[PDB]
Amino acid sequence: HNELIHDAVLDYYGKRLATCSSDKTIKIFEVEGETHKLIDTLTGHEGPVWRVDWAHPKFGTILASCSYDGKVLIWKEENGRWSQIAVHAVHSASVNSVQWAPHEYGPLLLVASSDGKVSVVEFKENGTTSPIIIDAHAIGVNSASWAPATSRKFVTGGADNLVKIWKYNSDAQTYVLESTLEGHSDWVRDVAWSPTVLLRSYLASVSQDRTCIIWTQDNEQGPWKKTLLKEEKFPDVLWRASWSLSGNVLALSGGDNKVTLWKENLEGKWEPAG
Amino acid sequence: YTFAKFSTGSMLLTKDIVGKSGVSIKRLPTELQRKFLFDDVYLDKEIEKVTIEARKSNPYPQISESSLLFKDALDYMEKTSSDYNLWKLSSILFDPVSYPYKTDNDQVKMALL
Amino acid sequence: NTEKLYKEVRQRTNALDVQFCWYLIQTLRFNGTRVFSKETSDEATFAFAAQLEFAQLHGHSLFVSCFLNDDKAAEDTIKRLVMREITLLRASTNDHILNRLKIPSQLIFNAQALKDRYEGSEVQNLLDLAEMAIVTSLVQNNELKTLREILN
Repeated sequence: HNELIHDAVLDYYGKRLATCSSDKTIKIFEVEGETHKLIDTLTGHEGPVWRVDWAHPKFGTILASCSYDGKVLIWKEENGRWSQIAVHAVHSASVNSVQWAPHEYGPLLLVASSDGKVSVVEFKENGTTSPIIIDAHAIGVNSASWAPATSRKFVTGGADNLVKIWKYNSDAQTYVLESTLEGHSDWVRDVAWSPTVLLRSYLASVSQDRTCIIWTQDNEQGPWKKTLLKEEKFPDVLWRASWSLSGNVLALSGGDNKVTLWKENLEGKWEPAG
Repeated sequence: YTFAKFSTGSMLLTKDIVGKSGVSIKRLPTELQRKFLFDDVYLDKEIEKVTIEARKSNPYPQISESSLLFKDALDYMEKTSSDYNLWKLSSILFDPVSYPYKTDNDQVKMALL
Repeated sequence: NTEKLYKEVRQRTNALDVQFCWYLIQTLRFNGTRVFSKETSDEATFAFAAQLEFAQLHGHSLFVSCFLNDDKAAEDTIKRLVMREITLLRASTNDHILNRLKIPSQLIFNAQALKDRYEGSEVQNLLDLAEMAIVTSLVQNNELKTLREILN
């Protein structure tokens, strides 16, 4: 019985899968092609676990999950036995996304809850949490993705149809908002920064209004460029939008039971692939 | 509802209520359609044709000399396939010709070539 | 203006595949036969390396990645891939010559250090974290050797 898992994540080396469903449990599997052997079940949430997410193995085996009970739960495998080492629930509503930073930033976490907040939880020397939060969106935040870089930034997708790009500032000590972008007529479900250290940067912003805008910034200066992936509404509401590391392929999880794939061509416009 | 993100090992997990986990380990469909690429011998002999030097702005490898020729691939393809025709014609037009016999001057050589 | 035409050919048809376009550009480059922009050669190279990595052909994608002109990008691509995929890249001699492309000593062992922390090494470390290693170690000869390494 597992009729509706909401999220699954793969580890750096892809040996250990972590699905999370609505029955609150987070199941860990030892994958091996056809055979993912169930190795664990983790019960510690008071509502459907929306998302799970491993951290960089530089930090051992850590997994921050966020669930409907408004609480972010950090887990850790310890000698082959899992244990909830920390927790961070400074959010007064259902926590939706949770995504670790680039490991060069430390062990930073990115939480994004319906109380219009998004936190960046550091784990200090005592391993204890150091929350520095910001208000992100009015009617709630559905997602928040990290950006790689070599001047840190992230993106957030809102319930007010916004897509925001925040940046760290030593003057403020809290992430200062630097640019917001408007293009959807309904809850911005998911937002994704692309890991392509190439000439430009790409953002795929899927939404409830069955659109997927792509914000391509020329460089550090010139603002973004709006590009409706295709100019027809998808047969059903879109949920997830993920970039590929090698290649800059875009995967779109629409509520129409297939996942589409879009690649950029020399026109600059995007074309299906599969 | 569906979910799907890209793997570290660039491949895709999606909701799948037919397996055991509730997800599907999908081998991403490769555009790369050319048989000899999946055989590691080709790659070895292909590395034999290269001279690698470290960069002048970091220690990472980058190619200094290559002796790859359209010619070289031809052994790994059927002489009947249209592909073979492409690679062959490409060899004829682009790969350097050699002219073994010594020539009085070099503009002559050029003419013979 | 081969390149000019090549670019034109790119936007018009797909008759030339990713692999072929890369091979072509590379041959012409390394034989003086013709001239291509650092960026067009790198574009081709990226595309093919990526296709290869999608094919779980990591050694081969790695080999191709080296034909990059942009040193920064080469560094990143190579590093990222080696660390992410070290295990598979250390099997046969056909995988050895691979890591004897000129994969930096540092990168190889570093990657290999990561794979150990995650699967739960010391010589590599000898070549915070050190304190954690000492923690794990907690014989006399080993201690002496460690001391000598530290002194060095």
